[PDB]
Amino acid sequence: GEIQWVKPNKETGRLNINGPTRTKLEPSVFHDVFEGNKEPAVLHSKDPRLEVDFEQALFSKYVGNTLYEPDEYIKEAALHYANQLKQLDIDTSQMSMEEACYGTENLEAIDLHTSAGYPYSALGIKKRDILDSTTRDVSKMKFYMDKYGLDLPYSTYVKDELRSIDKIKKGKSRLIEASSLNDSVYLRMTFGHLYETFHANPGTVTGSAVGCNPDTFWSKLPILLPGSLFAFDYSGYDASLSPVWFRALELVLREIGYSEEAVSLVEGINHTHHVYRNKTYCVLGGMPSGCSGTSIFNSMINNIIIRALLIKTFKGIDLDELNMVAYGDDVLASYPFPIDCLELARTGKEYGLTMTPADKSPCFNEVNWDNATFLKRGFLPDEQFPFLIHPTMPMKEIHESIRWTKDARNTQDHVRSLCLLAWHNGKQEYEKFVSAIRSVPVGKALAIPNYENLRRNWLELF
RNA sequence: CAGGUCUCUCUC
RNA sequence: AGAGAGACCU
Ligand SMILES: [Mg+2]
Ligand SMILES: [Mg+2]
Ligand SMILES: [Zn+2]
Repeated sequence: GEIQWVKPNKETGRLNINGPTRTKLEPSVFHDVFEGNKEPAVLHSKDPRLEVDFEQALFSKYVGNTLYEPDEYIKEAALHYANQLKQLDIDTSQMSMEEACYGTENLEAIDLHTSAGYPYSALGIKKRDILDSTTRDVSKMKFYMDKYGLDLPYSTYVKDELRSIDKIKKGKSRLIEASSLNDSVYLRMTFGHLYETFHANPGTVTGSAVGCNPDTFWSKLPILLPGSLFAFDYSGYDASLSPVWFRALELVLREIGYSEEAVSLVEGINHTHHVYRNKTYCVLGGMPSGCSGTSIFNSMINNIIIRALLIKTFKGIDLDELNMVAYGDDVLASYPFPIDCLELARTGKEYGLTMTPADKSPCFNEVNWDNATFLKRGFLPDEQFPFLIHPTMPMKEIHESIRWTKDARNTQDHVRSLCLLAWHNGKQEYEKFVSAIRSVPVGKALAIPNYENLRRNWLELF
């Protein structure tokens, strides 16, 4: 992706979109009980922790575009992947505006406690001033679709979250692009069924992990991915995507049977317009991180990508022996023979992709189930039942979370949730964690899940 | 102060 | 069916 032009909102006739500059995050009662190196992201340019220019850091993920049109390696990949999806028989018919707004069995409803985005966000209109979960009225939507139409600008906001202090130093906070509700709807009307299939079938057929549950899915992955493991993260995946991939996406959608006017919407997220404060900018390429289908389209593009890279990098590759699951830019894959990921990253560079070890190690080492990760979690065979696999969120990640809060009101829920992550690291670590929670007044007040109840409840999922 | 997922908690 | 929250990915 690459920013094409930037114009004053005076010149574009775009309403200013301004967001909060102070974080909700406050140290918690547990801040000094546990060790941690994270602090809230830089939200304002006059942040004293800054060592570089904020806004230039913010937008530096737009590294540019390489390809615009697929090459032969990428065409082949797109058609291999689309053939794989054919067996899912996706309903390419348009989803009803009702089901699009209020969801189905395999698709959540539009998030009503979230901004309606441009222009509503500046017109003081919330999503609930238009949508209503009880009525399931759609008519108020239709009037509004007609009024403002589609292809409405994305509202750029900086993301409130804990980041490493290196990334605070360098001001590399995360950008998200608030989608206008109109676009959200129309995309869900076009692809809601595809969403449904993908959510219902995490695994190696969709090649997506969206809609998986790590407590049960982790035991299937060593079976889903047999052979030699390999894995990736990207630095700045979303913005690094050149339009080629979006073209390649189009081919996939055409092949599985989308109409041409359905497939047309892909250029509307390839080529986007964004308002950040008092300016308007154009982005060519780059996934609007924050549109409908973000995680799915990322995951779909990833599947195209891996294949394209394999067959451009290595002789004798047979993509039928490829197993990969992807969650956005997260990849866990396997092949009958060890894959040299340093060479795939080389090829990645030529497509404008910056690829890294999934651990953000400084080099690519052998990947096996004892060091593999996915969605931050590791893989730990249960000591009693070795065929059942624990998802292991690192204690130091859990430690980072617990040290802050956006609202101490939820301390109970927050701590309980972390506990449900932490017990997979086994009895010893969990009581070490619990003891530490207990060593502060507020911890002794909290309802903390018993280890053996957790384990028994995990066992009975099977 | 976005798009999604999973899970938990509280209700009716 | 409604209200919280935490975590994950962009
Ligand atoms: Mg990344
Ligand atoms: Mg990642
Ligand atoms: Zn443009």
